[PDB]
Amino acid sequence: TFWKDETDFNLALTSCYTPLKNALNGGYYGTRGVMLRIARADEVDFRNDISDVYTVNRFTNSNTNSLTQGMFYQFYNALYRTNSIMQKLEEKKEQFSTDFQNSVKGECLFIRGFYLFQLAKEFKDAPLRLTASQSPSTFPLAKSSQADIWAQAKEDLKTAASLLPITNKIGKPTQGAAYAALGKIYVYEENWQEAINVLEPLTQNPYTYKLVEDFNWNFDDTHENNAESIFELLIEDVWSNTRPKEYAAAEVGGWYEANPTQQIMDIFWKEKDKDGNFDYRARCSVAWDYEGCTYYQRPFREVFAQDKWKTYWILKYQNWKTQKDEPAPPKSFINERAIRYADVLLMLAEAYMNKGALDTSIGYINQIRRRANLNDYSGPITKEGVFEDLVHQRAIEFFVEGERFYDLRRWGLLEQTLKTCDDTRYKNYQTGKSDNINKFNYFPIPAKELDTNPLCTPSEGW
Ligand SMILES: [Ca+2]
Ligand SMILES: [Ca+2]
Ligand SMILES: [Ca+2]
Ligand SMILES: [Ca+2]
Ligand SMILES: [Cl-]
Ligand SMILES: [Cl-]
Ligand SMILES: [Cl-]
Ligand SMILES: [Cl-]
Ligand SMILES: [Cl-]
Ligand SMILES: [Cl-]
Ligand SMILES: [Cl-]
Repeated sequence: TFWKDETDFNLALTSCYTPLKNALNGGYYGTRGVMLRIARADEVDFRNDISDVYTVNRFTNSNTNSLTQGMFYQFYNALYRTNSIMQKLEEKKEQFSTDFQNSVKGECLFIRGFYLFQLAKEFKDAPLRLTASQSPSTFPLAKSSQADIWAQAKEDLKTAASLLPITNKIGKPTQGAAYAALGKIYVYEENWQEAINVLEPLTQNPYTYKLVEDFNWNFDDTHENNAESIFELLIEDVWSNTRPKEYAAAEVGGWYEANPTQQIMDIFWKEKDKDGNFDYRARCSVAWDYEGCTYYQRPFREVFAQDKWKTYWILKYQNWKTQKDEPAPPKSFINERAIRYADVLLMLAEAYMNKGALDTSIGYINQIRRRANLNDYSGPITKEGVFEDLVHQRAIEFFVEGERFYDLRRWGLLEQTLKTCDDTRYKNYQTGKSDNINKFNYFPIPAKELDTNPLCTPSEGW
């Protein structure tokens, strides 16, 4: 049996990240999870191949969607694992040094808090399981509110931050990762003072976080664990199906599953850089018909026939400059950067703007602008001005990193942003409007859960 020594507990901990890596069943950072995360904003249109993603993209999904179901249950698999470790550690604490106990608890609570965050971010109100039975329990359990789930997540992440080291092996959390995750929960709750409290210190000694000079190093193989990295996942490192082939054009052997919308391209192109060129972030994120655009190591206009010169293609997290194709199986893996320092800077910008330190906020925005070789912020020194560029910089900075939908949602900008993006998607989205909510703002509790758990009420609007 297991649980015998420090090595066994360390192996258990590593296994708690596996549900984030799951490819086909809704693991959060696996290919299908990524699709669900990017599908609902104005970033991309999906083709109608992977039906459960297409319905999500189009706002026609139901509470039987197998992929959103899978996402739900992956979260609970991970919770079961983290709860089990906590229980086993308590049971066996007498054989472990207090230092080892602290290391395990710190990591385990980081992991539990991160998953709890995502659970209530995606499903709003949901059953809150903080104990693990011998088997994952199918006993009935009424939902907890988003606030209560996030309360647990904050408690976990506070304790984690206090116990974790300033540096760690790649894929293992640091105190900075715990603080940054905690800060994000404060941002989502509009607790601006506490966001500032936990995030501002991350910009100072003894931390070493910095924006990398080359934005693209955040999304490559060779600069994994770079100086901007806060927490990264090694997806291939796991009680074949990877991201880049999905988004590459048929012309280079891919499955062309999604393309950037006109609206998102308009956002990328709006403001040119100090030298008059397109924002380097846009040039790292999408391929389109501009002079010198390359795609899989050929000129754009040579890869694509003339009738396709007006199309748009995703580059972020693709092998678009290291390779000429996307073979299957993949030759290498590009870690998912779950948290990076740009996130801390833009979260501070947002917190300071909302609290009323506009100059401070602008300073943080300008760090982001300067890395991208843009002029500094030139909008009015007002909350509304600074908010307009916050939104704009986040859209460009975190394209297809799974932020845009949740951002638009929490800001109350989603409805108007979909309105300008596509008439039919907007029409479908508006069918979800009832009372003062929209049912499409969160994935519904799956039909399977409502059937198996009679104390669970359906999601509002569903
Ligand atoms: Ca199905
Ligand atoms: Ca520490
Ligand atoms: Ca790698
Ligand atoms: Ca439009
Ligand atoms: Cl449709
Ligand atoms: Cl569906
Ligand atoms: Cl390492
Ligand atoms: Cl490393
Ligand atoms: Cl506040
Ligand atoms: Cl296109
Ligand atoms: Cl909205």
